Amino acid sequence: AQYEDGKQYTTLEKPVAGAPQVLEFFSFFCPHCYQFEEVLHISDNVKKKLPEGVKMTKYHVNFMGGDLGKDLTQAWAVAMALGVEDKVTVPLFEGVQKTQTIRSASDIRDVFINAGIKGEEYDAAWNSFVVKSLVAQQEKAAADVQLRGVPAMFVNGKYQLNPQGMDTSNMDVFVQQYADTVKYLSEK
Repeated sequence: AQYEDGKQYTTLEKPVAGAPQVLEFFSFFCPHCYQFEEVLHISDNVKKKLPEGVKMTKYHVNFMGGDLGKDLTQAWAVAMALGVEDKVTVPLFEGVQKTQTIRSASDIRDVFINAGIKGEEYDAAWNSFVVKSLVAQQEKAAADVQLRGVPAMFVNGKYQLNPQGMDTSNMDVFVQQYADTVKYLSEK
């Protein structure tokens, strides 16, 4: 076939029921994740090729960057709760990987403040049990799929994207192959 298990995707021997339709995992410490966001715009290009009525989910993971990694998972929960993902994603990536000005929870907080979220609002969310359960959700979704590497994308809790098996000579061609694979898998 043109799309083959073990080529553009792998199949979970242990499928996950009730999973989000398109589920992406990343870390702000993850160098390919940086590229996926700023250079390739993977999520947005996948979105453009999916029907509508398909929900897309993106979760942060703990297994990179130790204590700061977990702070970032909680901050990402704050971003989801407040709906400000599109305002903090780029400065969090750049603060961790480019300027390396993110070294503490307070530095993460600074990114949100500079993006216009108010102190009161950030701190209230940070300490809320809505954000606690949102952290729990990120952890459980990753746990369900044996996750030891990012970036990762899972379609309907049964297929995992395999970008290693796509041409990388041309960044644009890579992105479309990836997005077209997600679409194929979603129609499966």
